Amino acid sequence: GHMILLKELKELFFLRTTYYLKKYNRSLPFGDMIVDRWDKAKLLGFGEGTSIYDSSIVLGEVKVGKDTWIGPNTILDGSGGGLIIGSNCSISAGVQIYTHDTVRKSLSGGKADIDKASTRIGSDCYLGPNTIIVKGVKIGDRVVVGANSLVLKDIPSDCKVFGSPAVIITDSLNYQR
Amino acid sequence: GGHMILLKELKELFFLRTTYYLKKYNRSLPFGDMIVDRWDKAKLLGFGEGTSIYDSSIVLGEVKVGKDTWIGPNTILDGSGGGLIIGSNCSISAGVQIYTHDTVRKSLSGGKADIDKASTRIGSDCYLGPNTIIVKGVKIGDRVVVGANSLVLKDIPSDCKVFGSPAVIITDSLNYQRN
Amino acid sequence: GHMILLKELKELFFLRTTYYLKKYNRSLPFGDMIVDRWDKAKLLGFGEGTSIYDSSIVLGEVKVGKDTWIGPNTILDGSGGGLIIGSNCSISAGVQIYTHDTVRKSLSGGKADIDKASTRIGSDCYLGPNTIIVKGVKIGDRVVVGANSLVLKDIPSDCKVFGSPAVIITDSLNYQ
Ligand SMILES: CC(=O)SCCNC(=O)CCNC(=O)[C@H](O)C(C)(C)COP(=O)(O)OP(=O)(O)OC[C@H]1O[C@@H](n2cnc3c(N)ncnc32)[C@H](O)[C@@H]1OP(=O)(O)O
Ligand SMILES: CC(=O)SCCNC(=O)CCNC(=O)[C@H](O)C(C)(C)COP(=O)(O)OP(=O)(O)OC[C@H]1O[C@@H](n2cnc3c(N)ncnc32)[C@H](O)[C@@H]1OP(=O)(O)O
Ligand SMILES: CC(C)(COP(=O)(O)OP(=O)(O)OC[C@H]1O[C@@H](n2cnc3c(N)ncnc32)[C@H](O)[C@@H]1OP(=O)(O)O)[C@@H](O)C(=O)NCCC(=O)NCCS
Ligand SMILES: O=S(=O)(O)CCCN1CCN(CCO)CC1
Repeated sequence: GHMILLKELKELFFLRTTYYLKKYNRSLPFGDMIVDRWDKAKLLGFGEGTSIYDSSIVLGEVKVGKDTWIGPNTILDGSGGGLIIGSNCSISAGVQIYTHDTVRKSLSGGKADIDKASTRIGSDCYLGPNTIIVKGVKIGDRVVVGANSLVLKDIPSDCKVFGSPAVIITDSLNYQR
Repeated sequence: GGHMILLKELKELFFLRTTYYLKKYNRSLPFGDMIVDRWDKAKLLGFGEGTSIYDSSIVLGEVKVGKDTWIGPNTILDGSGGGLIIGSNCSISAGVQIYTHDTVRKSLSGGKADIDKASTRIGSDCYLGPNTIIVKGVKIGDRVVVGANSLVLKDIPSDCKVFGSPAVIITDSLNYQRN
Repeated sequence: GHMILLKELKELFFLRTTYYLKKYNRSLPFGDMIVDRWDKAKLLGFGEGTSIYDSSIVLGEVKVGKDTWIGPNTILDGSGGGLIIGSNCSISAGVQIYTHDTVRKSLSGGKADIDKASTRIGSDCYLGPNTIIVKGVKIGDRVVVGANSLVLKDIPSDCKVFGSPAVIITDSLNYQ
């Protein structure tokens, strides 16, 4: 009964793995072998050519342009005034993008409100693995954010930043040629 | 035959649940989080009232959580090496990993050493920011702020703010508690 | 159909959680209570005793030795000329290991090619939570990489490193 369903789900896992290996030389989570990355993206209203893994969470008002790659284990949170992301962006695995915060709410024992502020990222941006972007941040166009960064403030166009907190290292012109 | 019919059925369920979650709760979740409810999972694991935990969270060994605590996606709660306690009104951000064991010696010795173990505790009224890592043996008090991207290697007293890898005390946390 | 399948998937979740809690003292994501970590590893061609969570992604050519533990929320990317990993390694939760990168492709508006370089990790290595290893890196044997690290350069055998970026701290002889 339930054990038949389990056994069938196990068979589907083995077969879908064999399929993903042969056709796309990859092995993916079960969820990612049911759900299609391009269809999910369409269904959420993102630009054509944009893709999003099953493992990604998308909250509230989020806009994404064309040909933007949204990686696995990502967070796109537009619950706090909307998140807007541009075209041709790389949103690496484990990148988290926020428009709200609950620090005061926790530290006050549940009394204080949630803090909220909108966030926007331009086009032709690269957000390295495990980048955290906090609420109220504006990122310009043609920006590189290195892996593991924590972005607490606006970044101008054509900049490379990294660190916790992220600081401006230099321009990103080299990556554009 | 049935393999592909089940796939179709799962695909149809996914489309219907996504469409549903988009209109009611204004969000799109992983397949797993559309079968498994965050509140029911918390209730089942014995957690306090109003506590919630995503399907993607891993809970190993002895783990207890108080009330009104938010356990985020892609989290690790590892009580396997002597018990993990987390208090009430806590924010456990996405990607936060909390441990009571590790395997460094096991690996480095070619599989011969034991797993090392130590219980871990977090108080009430704490905030652990995205991708915070808490290692075995840590005791965190009440009303602590741990900033994003931190690696906490030692006990943190109540009413403190820390961040960094490894985390250091930056100042007290009293200003965050106000009304 | 749809209501029903939903209802049965829920029932199965409750029943599997109950069984995992009693038998292995754990609660796991839905997908990790379908997929067995040792079977998935075997199917992927990994060595005997290796395990990998459902939540892991493996791209391209990836070779993994015996008795290597591959944790949840991991990325093993061998798409840019192969990733090789040795025996008895701990690949903690959140670790991402790459052989490709798309910085130029994004920053050029989709014009530039994907950059590629093979990556290698020896045996008896520990990679701490959320370690990021970039393309082209060679990690020796018996290396410790501390949590929250970004590995941008080679690491010799018997070394301990950590940081973003990762720097050498000392030898790893104490852990052996
Ligand atoms: C439950 C949920 O999901 S909530 C949503 C997810 N959370 C977020 O997006 C918020 C992420 N931010 C954090 O975790 C932050 O570390 C916080 C909010 C906990 C603390 O930040 P605050 O110190 O209040 O912010 P502020 O910008 O005022 O920073 C003050 C100083 O601390 C530094 N700083 C703050 N947090 C960090 C950090 N995590 N690592 C390093 N430095 C930090 C700032 O660079 C600044 O340095 P300065 O004194 O030289 O100016
Ligand atoms: C199978 C598995 O996945 S196991 C479960 C997950 N693993 C864990 O929870 C353990 C995570 N811990 C780590 O990654 C650690 O970096 C370790 C254990 C590999 C190395 O830690 P050790 O160096 O042995 O610990 P110790 O506390 O002695 O640290 C020595 C010094 O280096 C610093 N240090 C240690 N690890 C790090 C790190 N990852 N980043 C920065 N600094 C670090 C300490 O702050 C300390 O500095 P100090 O001399 O100024 O006080
Ligand atoms: C964006 C990125 C490529 C920048 O790296 P880079 O600057 O080209 O590499 P370099 O070593 O030449 O960078 C120069 C300096 O920045 C430092 N650095 C680079 N990226 C850093 C980061 N994310 N955090 C901290 N320091 C960083 C280097 O250590 C070096 O410091 P130095 O002046 O002391 O020598 C890199 O930060 C990154 O995110 N890499 C991850 C790529 C990946 O695997 N992506 C997933 C697949 S799409
Ligand atoms: O872009 S990915 O690296 O994820 C996949 C690599 C090649 N893919 C190109 C896009 N098609 C589908 C486009 O809709 C699948 C194959």
